[PDB]
Amino acid sequence: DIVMTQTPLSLSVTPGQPASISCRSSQSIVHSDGNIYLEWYLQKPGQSPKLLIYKVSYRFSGVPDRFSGSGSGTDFTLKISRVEAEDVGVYYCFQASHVPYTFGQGTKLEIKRTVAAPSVFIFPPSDEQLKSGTASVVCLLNNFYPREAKVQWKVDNALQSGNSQESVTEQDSKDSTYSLSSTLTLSKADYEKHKVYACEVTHQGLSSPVTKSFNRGEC
Amino acid sequence: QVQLVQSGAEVKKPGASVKVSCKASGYTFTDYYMHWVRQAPGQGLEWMGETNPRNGGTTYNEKFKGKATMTRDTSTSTAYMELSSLRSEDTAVYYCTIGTSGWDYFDYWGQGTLVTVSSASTKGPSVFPLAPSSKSTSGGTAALGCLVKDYFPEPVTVSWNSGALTSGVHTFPAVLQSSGLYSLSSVVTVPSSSLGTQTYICNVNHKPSNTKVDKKVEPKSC
Ligand SMILES: Cn1c(CNc2ccc(C(=N)N)cc2)nc2cc(C(=O)N(CCC(=O)O)c3ccccn3)ccc21
Repeated sequence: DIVMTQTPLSLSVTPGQPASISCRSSQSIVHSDGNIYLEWYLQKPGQSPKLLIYKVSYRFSGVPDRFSGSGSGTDFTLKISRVEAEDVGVYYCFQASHVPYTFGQGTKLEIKRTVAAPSVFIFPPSDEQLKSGTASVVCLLNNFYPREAKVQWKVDNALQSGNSQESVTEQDSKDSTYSLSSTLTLSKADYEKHKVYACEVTHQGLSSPVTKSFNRGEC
Repeated sequence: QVQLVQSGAEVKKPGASVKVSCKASGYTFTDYYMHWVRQAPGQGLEWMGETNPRNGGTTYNEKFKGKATMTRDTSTSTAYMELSSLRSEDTAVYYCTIGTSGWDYFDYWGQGTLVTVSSASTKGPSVFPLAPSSKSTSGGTAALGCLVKDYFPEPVTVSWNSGALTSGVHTFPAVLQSSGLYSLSSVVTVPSSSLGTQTYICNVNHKPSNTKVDKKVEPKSC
């Protein structure tokens, strides 16, 4: 089977700057009809792959002018003249010259935008969840850049360990930022042992850490 | 108006079978071959095979022979892929795709079907409001959401106001809890000025448990 090898594994580009991804086929890829069926696809998290380029150098209808494809033999290249926020995602090359048709392993393009501090929000548990015997407290860090952020839970000023989980979004296709949720989960008994619930956020965009807090039950 | 609409997420026990469907519309079904593509974490994107819709003729990627069986129903414009003797390793997103320009490219793709293979019990989610309050404001902006907790397996999909609200929505990737159940939140930022006139409802769908939950997120008086 033809092995498609992509290089680099990851790329981080400032908007307005060029991008270049390589594709190497383990053997030649000339179809029985004499054409080279080499395609490039872009896939965004949770979405289907979208067609960019076909037959090595042909750009698909509706695809921006900035994308171009080139190559011959066993070495192929996708080029973006000026990177834009909408270009984030994973780029895959694909050969359909020889059965079984095969894909490259993907190259992740990340957009190197300006620093953006997070907006911080805190949510006490709902009355419905409290009734069930559990308390989840959600801290939200919205639309920030870069990805690196430190969230610390403080309960009655005591630093917490082992009772929280965090999840980070993919980089946004419009503004190139990330969002992060950090959820502190306690039994109703443990939640009732303390009063002040706080999430302290550290990020490059902030001059000093930002604390968002509340007093349990007191509304 | 070309569309490929796949069947919903499925959860099956090891050894069982599953038949995934792909409803095609907006074109003459017999005009183009139907292809199936698997996307598994690690193995990546793999082309599984192609089906000739005119005669049901199939060409498989050798790796999937026996495992996958491709069929079609021209009368209903539906393509099917049946996976047999399911194992943990068969857990993946399966896409159907067509090419409308001979064999030049795959221009149309289905939304994908997640098939999870597990002996664990299917569990529907608990949906809790993340109410806007004085604690979830940022200079004219209010954040609100829904916490979708204790479900199995993936995926849950979240929409707001039946798909009418999409701007500023962040539906986080699921986390795996120590219990082996999943949890996620879906948040949205809106103007704090209109919390008294606008209605925000999250629509949580969990196809493996056949569950659909609509939760109205009410502003909190704190
Ligand atoms: C093997 N194969 C494929 C695979 N598709 C494919 C798409 C995209 C890609 C890719 N991604 N590069 C790679 C492969 N498409 C084919 C179309 C024909 C064909 O000529 N016709 C028209 C016949 C008439 O009307 O004269 C046809 C149409 C429907 C049923 C039967 N025959 C023959 C053979 C074909």
